[PDB]
Amino acid sequence: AGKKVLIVYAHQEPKSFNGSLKNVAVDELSRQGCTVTVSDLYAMNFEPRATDKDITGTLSNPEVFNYGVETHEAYKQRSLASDITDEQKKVREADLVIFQFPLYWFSVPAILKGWMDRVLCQGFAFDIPGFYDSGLLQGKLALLSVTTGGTAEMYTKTGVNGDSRYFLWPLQHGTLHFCGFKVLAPQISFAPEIASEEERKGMVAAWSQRLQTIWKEEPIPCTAHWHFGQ
Amino acid sequence: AGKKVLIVYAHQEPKSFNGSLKNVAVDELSRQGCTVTVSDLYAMNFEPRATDKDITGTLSNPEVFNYGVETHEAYKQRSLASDITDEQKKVREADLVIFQFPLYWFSVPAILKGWMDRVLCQGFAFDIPGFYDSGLLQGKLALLSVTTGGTAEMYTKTGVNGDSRYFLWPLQHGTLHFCGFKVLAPQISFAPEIASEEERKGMVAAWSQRLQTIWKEEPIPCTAHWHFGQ
Ligand SMILES: Cc1cc2nc3c(=O)[nH]c(=O)nc-3n(C[C@H](O)[C@H](O)[C@H](O)COP(=O)(O)OP(=O)(O)OC[C@H]3O[C@@H](n4cnc5c(N)ncnc54)[C@H](O)[C@@H]3O)c2cc1C
Ligand SMILES: Cc1cc2nc3c(=O)[nH]c(=O)nc-3n(C[C@H](O)[C@H](O)[C@H](O)COP(=O)(O)OP(=O)(O)OC[C@H]3O[C@@H](n4cnc5c(N)ncnc54)[C@H](O)[C@@H]3O)c2cc1C
Ligand SMILES: Cc1cc(=O)n(C)c2c3c(ccc12)OCO3
Ligand SMILES: Cc1cc(=O)n(C)c2c3c(ccc12)OCO3
Ligand SMILES: [Zn+2]
Ligand SMILES: [Zn+2]
Repeated sequence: AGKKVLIVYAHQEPKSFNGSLKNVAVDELSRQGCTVTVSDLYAMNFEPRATDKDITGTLSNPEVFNYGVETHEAYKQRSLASDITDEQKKVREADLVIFQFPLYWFSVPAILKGWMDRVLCQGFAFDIPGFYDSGLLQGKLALLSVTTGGTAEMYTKTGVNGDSRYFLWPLQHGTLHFCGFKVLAPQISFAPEIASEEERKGMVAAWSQRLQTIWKEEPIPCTAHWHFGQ
Repeated sequence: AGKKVLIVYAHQEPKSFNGSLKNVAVDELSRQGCTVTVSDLYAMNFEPRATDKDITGTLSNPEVFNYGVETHEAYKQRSLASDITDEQKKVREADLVIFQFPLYWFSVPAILKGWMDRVLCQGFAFDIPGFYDSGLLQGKLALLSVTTGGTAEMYTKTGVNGDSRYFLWPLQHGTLHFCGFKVLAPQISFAPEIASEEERKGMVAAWSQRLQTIWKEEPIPCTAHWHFGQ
């Protein structure tokens, strides 16, 4: 309040722990007066593939299809497919984008990778060049809220998975920061599946709690040294 | 010896630089007398979404759908969807898997991320426990062949985009090594669209030339140190 929040949510099951974290993010920010929108990608059957159907009407060059060039020209000429233009308007208006997802292979599920390949297009997200700290979406906050199968200890620098910031890098720096976002600190709920149940309700409530002061937070100093450095 | 290769390929335009790197891989390994298979994900309209459509049997927990639990059970039961089992059969038989793709947001295009999410399921590619050096696909080689928009210097330490290896981590270590593969050194073909004809032509021949000696190669030490250093 008086802010707009988009939650991009990527889980198949409403009773999941991811559902719960999305449902408290809605409740708590609703409570505070914020304007809230949720893109439930599985329930929308969101199309993850970057293809020629993403451009309506006719293309610059049907001899050799280049996806980046074509989507860029289609953004400028307002001829993107409507699923994409709908998401862009939500992002455009949002002051905070929250991504709520289970970690798949040290990254986002494919349905959410496709939202990012398709919606964050050239002309809207960034414009080769006019990027990083000057990316087209500067002023907006972005926040990853990730659940993991693996425990907190596995995600340290000398444990099996290496350090959490290592996988964060393509998402946080290569995507969010590249587009102009200022990135709040990931929220990582480590290993909900191996409960309890008690410790679940508490991970959830720390999420609720943190969202009480979300607007006070400072953005991470988005650098190579934050993700890897000493 | 006789060898089987799978090329998992993710570009939309047969005439692209990616198309050409894939075709010369086919020509060169074909010429050596290797068995070669290409999964052309876009021409297959490959399904990247991990949904409950991926299980044809009675669900293990039909009240609360968890994708990892259900695909693991579906795999032991032989109740996965046929597109997934067709890919697993190609991977199972392959001695080498080459991924051929344009970098999208510091990672794979979503259609390829969906191949990772849905094909590399628990019970086939890995087990809890039975991961990293004990992953189920032990024995097999894997190689990333990645094209970029950025140079060829932007991809160093400082370094607009940071070191190239930073973004390889989730793919190489978190996915491939985790499934037991030994990973060979990425083929990164920087900035083809900027590049002039002599540089394109020669990037294409440098790949051809490298494949001549591919079974002579040793895998990378797939570590935090290789990826990040210092
Ligand atoms: C393809 C694939 C790739 C993967 N790659 C990785 C990886 O790279 N790294 C990694 O660490 N893990 C990985 N995983 C594992 C995955 O990240 C975890 O399975 C997932 O994050 C668990 O979250 P969930 O929301 O789906 O759990 P859920 O099982 O849906 O939730 C956990 C439990 O909490 C319960 N619950 C729901 N809401 C509440 C609430 N309100 N209060 C109390 N309890 C509640 C649920 O009913 C359930 O019992 C991968 C999994 C898959 C399927
Ligand atoms: C959603 C999205 C996200 C992206 N994210 C990133 C990112 O994170 N980092 C980054 O660096 N880049 C990124 N890019 C840029 C992208 O990776 C490049 O556009 C891509 O790697 C170029 O490969 P291509 O095959 O499409 O090149 P093409 O445009 O197809 O190749 C350029 C030229 O090569 C020619 N060619 C093909 N074969 C040959 C041949 N054998 N001999 C001579 N010429 C040939 C073609 O005719 C063409 O004219 C992103 C792009 C998109 C669309
Ligand atoms: C890469 C990875 C690391 C990890 O710590 N865990 C628990 C994983 C997992 C998967 C797939 C990948 C991983 O499915 C269920 O649990
Ligand atoms: C993250 C990134 C780094 C980069 O160096 N380049 C060229 C990019 C690009 C994209 C999207 C992201 C990137 O579309 C066209 O070129
Ligand atoms: Zn950054
Ligand atoms: Zn590794």
